[PDB]
Amino acid sequence: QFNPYGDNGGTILGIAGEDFAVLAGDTRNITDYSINSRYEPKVFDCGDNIVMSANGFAADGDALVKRFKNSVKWYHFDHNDKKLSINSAARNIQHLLYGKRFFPYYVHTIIAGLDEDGKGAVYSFDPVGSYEREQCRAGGAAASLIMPFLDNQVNFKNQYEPGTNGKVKKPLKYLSVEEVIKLVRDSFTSATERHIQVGDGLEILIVTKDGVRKEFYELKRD
Amino acid sequence: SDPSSINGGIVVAMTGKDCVAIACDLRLGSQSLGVSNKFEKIFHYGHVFLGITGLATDVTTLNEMFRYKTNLYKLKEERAIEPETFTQLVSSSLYERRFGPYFVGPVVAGINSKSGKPFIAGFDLIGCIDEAKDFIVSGTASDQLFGMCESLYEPNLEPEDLFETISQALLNAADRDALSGWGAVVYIIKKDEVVKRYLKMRQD
Amino acid sequence: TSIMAVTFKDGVILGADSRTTTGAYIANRVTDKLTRVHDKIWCCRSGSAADTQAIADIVQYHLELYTSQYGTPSTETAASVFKELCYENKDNLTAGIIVAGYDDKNKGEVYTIPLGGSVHKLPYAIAVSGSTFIYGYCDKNFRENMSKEETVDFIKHSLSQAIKWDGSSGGVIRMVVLTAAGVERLIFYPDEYEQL
Amino acid sequence: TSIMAVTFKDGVILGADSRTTTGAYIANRVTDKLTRVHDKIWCCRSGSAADTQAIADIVQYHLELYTSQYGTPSTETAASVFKELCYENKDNLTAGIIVAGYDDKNKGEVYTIPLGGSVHKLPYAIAVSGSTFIYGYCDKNFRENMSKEETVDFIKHSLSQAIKWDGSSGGVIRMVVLTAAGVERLIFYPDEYEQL
Amino acid sequence: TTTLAFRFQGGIIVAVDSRATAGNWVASQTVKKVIEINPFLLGTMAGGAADCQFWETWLGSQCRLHELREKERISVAAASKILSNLVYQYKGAGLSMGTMICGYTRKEGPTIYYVDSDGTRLKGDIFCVGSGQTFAYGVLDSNYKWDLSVEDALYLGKRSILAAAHRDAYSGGSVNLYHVTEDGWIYHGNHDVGELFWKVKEEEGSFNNVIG
Amino acid sequence: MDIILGIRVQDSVILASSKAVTRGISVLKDSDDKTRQLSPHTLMSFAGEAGDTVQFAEYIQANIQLYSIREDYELSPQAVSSFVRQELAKSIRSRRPYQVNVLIGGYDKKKNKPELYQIDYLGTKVELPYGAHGYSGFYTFSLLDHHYRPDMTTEEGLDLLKLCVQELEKRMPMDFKGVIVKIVDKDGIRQVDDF
Amino acid sequence: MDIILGIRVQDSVILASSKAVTRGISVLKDSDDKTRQLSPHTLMSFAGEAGDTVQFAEYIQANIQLYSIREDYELSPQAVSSFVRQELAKSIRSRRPYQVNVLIGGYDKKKNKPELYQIDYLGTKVELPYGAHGYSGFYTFSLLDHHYRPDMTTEEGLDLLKLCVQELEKRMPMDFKGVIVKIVDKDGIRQVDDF
Amino acid sequence: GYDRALSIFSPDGHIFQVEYALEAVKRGTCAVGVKGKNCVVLGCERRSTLKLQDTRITPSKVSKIDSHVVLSFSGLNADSRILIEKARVEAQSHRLTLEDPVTVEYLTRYVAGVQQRYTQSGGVR
Amino acid sequence: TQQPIVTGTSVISMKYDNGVIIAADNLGSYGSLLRFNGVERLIPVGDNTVVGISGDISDMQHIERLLKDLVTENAYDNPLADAEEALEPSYIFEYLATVMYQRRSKMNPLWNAIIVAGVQSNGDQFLRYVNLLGVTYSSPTLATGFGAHMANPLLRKVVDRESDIPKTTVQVAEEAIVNAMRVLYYRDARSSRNFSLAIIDKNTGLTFKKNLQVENMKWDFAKDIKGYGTQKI
Amino acid sequence: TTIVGVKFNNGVVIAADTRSTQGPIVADKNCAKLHRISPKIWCAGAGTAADTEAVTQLIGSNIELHSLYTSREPRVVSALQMLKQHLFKYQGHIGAYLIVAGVDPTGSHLFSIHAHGSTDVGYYLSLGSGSLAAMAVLESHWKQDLTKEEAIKLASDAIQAGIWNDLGSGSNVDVCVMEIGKDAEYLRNYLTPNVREEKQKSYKFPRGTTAVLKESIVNICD
Ligand SMILES: [Mg+2]
Ligand SMILES: [Mg+2]
Repeated sequence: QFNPYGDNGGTILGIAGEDFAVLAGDTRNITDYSINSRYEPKVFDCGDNIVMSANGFAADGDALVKRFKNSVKWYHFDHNDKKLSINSAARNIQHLLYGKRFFPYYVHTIIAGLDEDGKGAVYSFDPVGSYEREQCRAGGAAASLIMPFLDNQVNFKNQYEPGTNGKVKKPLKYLSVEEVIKLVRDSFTSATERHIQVGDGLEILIVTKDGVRKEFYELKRD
Repeated sequence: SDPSSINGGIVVAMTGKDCVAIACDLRLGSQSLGVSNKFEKIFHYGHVFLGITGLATDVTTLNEMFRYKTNLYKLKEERAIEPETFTQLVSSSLYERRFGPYFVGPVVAGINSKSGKPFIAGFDLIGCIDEAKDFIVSGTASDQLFGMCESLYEPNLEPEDLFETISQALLNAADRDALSGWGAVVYIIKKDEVVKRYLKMRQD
Repeated sequence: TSIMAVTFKDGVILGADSRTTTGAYIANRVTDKLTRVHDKIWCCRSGSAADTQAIADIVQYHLELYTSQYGTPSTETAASVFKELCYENKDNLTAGIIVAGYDDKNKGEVYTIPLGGSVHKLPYAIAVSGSTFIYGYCDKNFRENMSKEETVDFIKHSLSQAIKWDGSSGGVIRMVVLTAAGVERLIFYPDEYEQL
Repeated sequence: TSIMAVTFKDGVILGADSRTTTGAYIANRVTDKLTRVHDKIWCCRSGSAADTQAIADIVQYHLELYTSQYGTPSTETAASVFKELCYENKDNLTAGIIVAGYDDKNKGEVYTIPLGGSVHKLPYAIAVSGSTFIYGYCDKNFRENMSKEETVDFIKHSLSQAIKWDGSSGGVIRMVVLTAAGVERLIFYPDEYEQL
Repeated sequence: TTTLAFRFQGGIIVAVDSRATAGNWVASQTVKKVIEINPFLLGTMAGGAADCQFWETWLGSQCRLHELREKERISVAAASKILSNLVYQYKGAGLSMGTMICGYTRKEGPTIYYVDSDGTRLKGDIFCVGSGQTFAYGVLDSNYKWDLSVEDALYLGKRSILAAAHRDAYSGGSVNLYHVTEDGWIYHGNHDVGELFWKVKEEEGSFNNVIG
Repeated sequence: MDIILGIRVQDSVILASSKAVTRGISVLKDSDDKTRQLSPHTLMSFAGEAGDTVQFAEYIQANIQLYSIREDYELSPQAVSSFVRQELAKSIRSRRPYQVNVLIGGYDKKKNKPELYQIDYLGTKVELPYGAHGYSGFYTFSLLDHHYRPDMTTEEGLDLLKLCVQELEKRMPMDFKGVIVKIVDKDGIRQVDDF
Repeated sequence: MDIILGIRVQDSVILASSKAVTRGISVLKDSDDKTRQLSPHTLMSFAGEAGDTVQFAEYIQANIQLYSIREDYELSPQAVSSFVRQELAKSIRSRRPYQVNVLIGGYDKKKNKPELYQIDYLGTKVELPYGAHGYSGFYTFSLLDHHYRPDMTTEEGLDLLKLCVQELEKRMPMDFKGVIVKIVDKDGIRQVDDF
Repeated sequence: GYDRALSIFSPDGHIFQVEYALEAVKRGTCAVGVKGKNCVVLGCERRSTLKLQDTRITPSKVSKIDSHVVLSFSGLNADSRILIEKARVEAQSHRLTLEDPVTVEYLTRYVAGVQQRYTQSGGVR
Repeated sequence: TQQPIVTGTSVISMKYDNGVIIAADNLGSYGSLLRFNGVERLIPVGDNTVVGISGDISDMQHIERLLKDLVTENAYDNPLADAEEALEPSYIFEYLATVMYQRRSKMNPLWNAIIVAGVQSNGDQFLRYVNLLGVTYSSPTLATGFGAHMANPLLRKVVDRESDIPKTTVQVAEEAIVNAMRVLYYRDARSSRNFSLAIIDKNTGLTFKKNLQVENMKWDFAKDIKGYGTQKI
Repeated sequence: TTIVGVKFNNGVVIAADTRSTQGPIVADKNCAKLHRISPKIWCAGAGTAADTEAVTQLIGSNIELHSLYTSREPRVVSALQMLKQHLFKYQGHIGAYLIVAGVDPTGSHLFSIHAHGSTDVGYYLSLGSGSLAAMAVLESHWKQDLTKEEAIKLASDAIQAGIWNDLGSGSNVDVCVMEIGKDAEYLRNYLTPNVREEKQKSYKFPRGTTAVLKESIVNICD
């Protein structure tokens, strides 16, 4: 019987800073034990300083990103070229996803940008459009490998102030864009070593008030 | 109805400079329900340490079995079994039950009393040996531990540093697994002394 | 079921066995599997008897209506109509059709619409067992611009062999010869073809 | 898999393709499907590779032990041992075997043990596709007391046709000639047999 | 998941955990399982996260249209029945919902309706929904009184989630507290279960089984 | 066979076991005692598959009674629990496994300490201050986690048990027809006549 | 939704309906009223699939309340039962059938006679002196067959109902948390406050 | 379906079909509504040119919409029955969904809405 | 919801410095590895695009027709139909990609794997894949079925990354494709000796080679292989 | 897993990758898949790792006892016959897929064994998830009368095709060269093309970071 879903592998990572936000993804596209492409981007500038990735089934992910980019275009037409705020985008994507509640988009969606106060924002969605704002979210094949590391290095979870008998937590604080990209690069090189579906290349889209910048880094090709 | 993920729990082992570390969570559950916060998964036969994750009845049964076999080994050989030899015994004993296996993920840790060489090894439920310089992981949060270990681990750590690394590897892995946690124990193993520390972690 | 269509010098010949089976019971031992969809456009049906009879009857209607408006249709046009029905309704149909037709311009032509619902134009075609087409079946045995008598003997031999090894095929061998001269019906009884 | 055994004037010839498939992947394209169970008793194996190799090895053992005690065994005796293993273990075996042997008394002989586990003695036998034996296969094409050169050409042609229409068969054509003179191994490469 | 809501003299206490799980994997510890329908109405998330989030956000829209047309706050009864009638239409399609619709109006007083995806709509004083409901019900049933103060009622709600968070593998992360008054709901903060457990253990003298 | 509870207090072990036996749509009995005395200071409560429960309990009882006669000595609760676990661990890879869950409550006369052991049908043994089998733990563990103190008296323990039984009678859909309560202390095994 | 009983006595109809609402392993509510007043002298009790029961009951209630306003007239119990049966008979060959069983207890003011109707989810209607749905009939019919008399008083009927509820509480595995009892007579519908 | 726009605008900005509907009302028997301090009274005229009438069964001029709301009318009797039926259905529909009987203002706003819809729908007067 | 009956096997392709190459064998395959012949699975659309299709032959012939229709439609009211407003590979791909995805989303898929090979109007190489699920991806080498498993590794030795495309000539690229087709003839039961190869070069246009045969095959070593282990004769 | 065997002038060479996988997760980044049956008879394993090791050691043990009993160097045909008869008896329930290669008094031999107990002869063979990638390279570059150095190059190239293109294969290339009249040379990590790049950051924790409830000295002595 025809199965309308597939797994194209890949893993994505969204981190929110103080005055910036990054959305990273590996560039490897797979089916079973074969490599389809060593460079197939799945992190996209959608306009209005919103970056998006729909990781999982690449056909559903391409479809959703295409529909959202089109949603941004028609928002400009219908509302006098008004900028689509990240929170407004997030609610729109919920409706796009929940639209297919009984034949879902088989993707984990993450968007990143700045909120209306200019502070870094990341929103993560389940396949049917439940969403939440987060400082830190990994999605896809190697999410389970990356996420507990971020908990420890970003949110400083389980780290206590040396000498305080484990009574005083290590204090939360915003990381620089430089310090975040280090954690992203180390997250993906680690995932590349221990997950067969992760490797080939890493593409990071950084979102500041100045716009959307790209950085590319090689990963192991085995 | 997957025997390896009914009771839950994790073991991790790591090598350092003239030392090894092995650590486990203390949770035993019946699926969603937490039953015990004192279920240690690390046993020792002389100076050879064995961690076992998976079905708890098999964890208990294999401990009782390897105590039996290492007790008889010592009486006949007139010396304590070494990690390398014990690894082969775990492998033999598991593959003996090839078509009716123990639902376990055992981890061996210890220092060879002759050569002083740090040794760790891991097995699948039918006894395929994974011998590793760096680290071995087992249990329901094995994916989480692989991620933590592959990023945190560096070679030739001193006992006091290795303790911090393996502790942070286990705690942060167990916090991203529903069926792991409820307390943790870390064994730091030097050539002729062994310290055992209980970690403070969230109890949910 | 063993059916074949062979193009020769003067046109094309359609041959088939006369056996229809329900399980191991021979429902009809004198079946006419050669079906007219136009004066010089015939087809051989394999698959579901209900499905191929339903399709053949609709194609016959379409070629009657085509002839009324646009005059005599090409064999290619008949193959297209067959394919359209078979391809669009592939999910609810089990039908494999061999189309043989004579035009004065194009002479003899053979088209196969197999279970896929695809269309293929061949110099000849054989379908044996459960609508199973053979690509080769003695390539060196078939030559282009064969005589009528050569072509009858070639089909008679091929269908003789199929009946011998296959319980689905049997009874008499029916042939239809499509030429400028007209339409000739041939019947070959077991005692003629069995001793070959 | 296309294998055949043909008895001629001076003995019997064993022919087979060289193609072994796992699904659509060709695991071995130079397979030797001609297996020796005695000096002048060979067999062609079709079905499970593991099952036919296991059976062939046991029959080889039984004929070695037979030869030690009772001297050279008949082809009939080899066929019997094959059948016994195949018939008694039919529920756990997928094996179809063609046995070809030369005696000085009985000359060339061909036996088939199909999937049933039955035994049949024939002048020749062909198995095409999935251990599928053809009763007729051009009866008029085969004559008794054929020459070696006729028989090689007859097998080469038959196996040529099978490879052409069947993706299971392919690669080279291997033959073994069993006569009073001894055992001759023949190999025919694609460029020889494809242009037939 | 553990969500509870109960009626008392001071209004309604609503308490939820914050853990989301995909298999044994903990997807999030920061999930919001209280949906702020509007400033006077709260809903709890159990079953499908998307189903609850989407249809209770939609319910807020329907409630806004009601008060625009009728120039009167919608009754909890009316708000609950809009949602229950909607999920009943989708019955058999595979919606997963276990929610408490909570409001305090002049006419009704403090009112809680349990609404679920097979069309059940129940008015009640105490409701617990989720994998950890049985644990929460235990603490609630033995300590609940109508004449509870607002301070003690808030603690009881928090303590009941902590009970479930401890024992249920699929409950934990943090506790989110709400007090629903006639004038609207008041948020009473996010409480990390990690820090809360040790604090409650020491001060209450409970959880002796656990070493700390 | 549904509800079996156990509480280990300062100087004794309390086992509470439901009285109802249900077969199909009818409650056959409302006075069933789901416990066997293994030795004078060791009691075992059991719940699970019909027939298997009693057959397993009586088999263990006979083996401990045999050891007592042979050695003229009472096996320790730890020793009895280890023996019972091993029998269940054998059962799980048998042709037809015993589907029986047990609580072993005993007073160790050598240590002068009460001991409660929880063993499930797989042979999963655990030593606990309080324990249950099946769904019983889902409604009472939260209550026990709260009130249990290890220096509790027998009377304090019985009151804490009443609270658990009351919570079960309220939130549990099936009627277990109340519980039989037995106390195991230094003086042996006695049944609380009224609960 | 489990137990719904009905007894028609000399001058009234008595409906007894279990108070328990169970979802999964927990009893959500112990005060549920599984009845709707269709008209001032007609009461309907219901049991079956969650959601469907109340949705069906309220739908019937609205249609009878509509007829009452339109004609300024109270539809007879026979008429209400025939309407309800037809709605269930439509439901059984629907895309998704209402799985609801109902008892209709009414006093016919024209005949001055009490009437009890039993309609199952298929639309199987029957007029009875006493009725039940599901397993409830299995424990009480034998008792009703024995003691029921057509000239019983309301007080005699309530005592006979107590006997039925006592037999259910004894031999029925689940706890239905008692019953709400409602009497339908010439003076309308009233609830027995204590049972 | 019959689609014709019967209610349309005239050059002077009037909708003659709506205004000619008011003429039908003016022809109707008189109806009066007087509300007191703790009551409302609806008085209705019945033309006396009809003797040999059966007052038992003859449609009453005042109709109950619900147990608490009543509707009287002037104009085409047949037309009134369609508004009364729609109003009675909406009263039971409101009780079913809002779990509360209609306010008098709500029931009015519904009936007025029905009357309005028939002034700019095709194929209806 | 269907099952393929007659199918075509692997389509392989790679980019070189000035264009793209694509090849496909001329065989139709039945269910139980029975063989049809004379099937062309390379579809030239205009002078700048070749579409290679694998999978159901019936669905291939349908897509062939859509592309033929597409060319006719583009010519309508288009004076620049053979110049600036001629069909581009990117346009033809996106159309097919759209059709595949909306067919899978109706649970009535076209049972095909498609590679669109061409050169854009600015001379940019275009190579992109779409299948029955509407999944799309681009790479310096692309292949379907067995080609993905056996051809890709061989072609990736020539063009491992984007920077290798300028260094790869048409002579080298054609060699790699022809060699890879021989490997697939050796090891794929559903492959045939007869194949078609198409080169789309920005300077030299589209060259379409038909009735190509696998040559320089190695079979000689087979003579020395006897039995499955112990047999010496 | 990618394993290959290549026959050359005066012997046979087998090679394998060094990646061990639990589903998509890499358990061992440098495990040895080249097993010794006898000093000059080596085995490459694919399928169930426990089964290939277990079956290789059992036959290896029985071969040593047979060698001692017969006072003769063990033959590859003996290892072959003993492996296939064992595997056949278990009807594929022992998931061992082996390439058996070696030199004996009779000469140089190369065989494949399937889990069901079928065997094949070849000059070049490949097995595992990377067999098709490896076989493409062998069918491209293999010729009659290879030298030792040519056969090692072809073998390691065939494994590399697997490492890069197959997700099931990766890390390093192990080779064993069995030449006639010579000791077999085992070349562990013959190639190491997948070295992990330097991390961006050291994740060594300040001492006391971890909260501790209890310390106690463990007694490992008597
Ligand atoms: Mg990788
Ligand atoms: Mg945890």
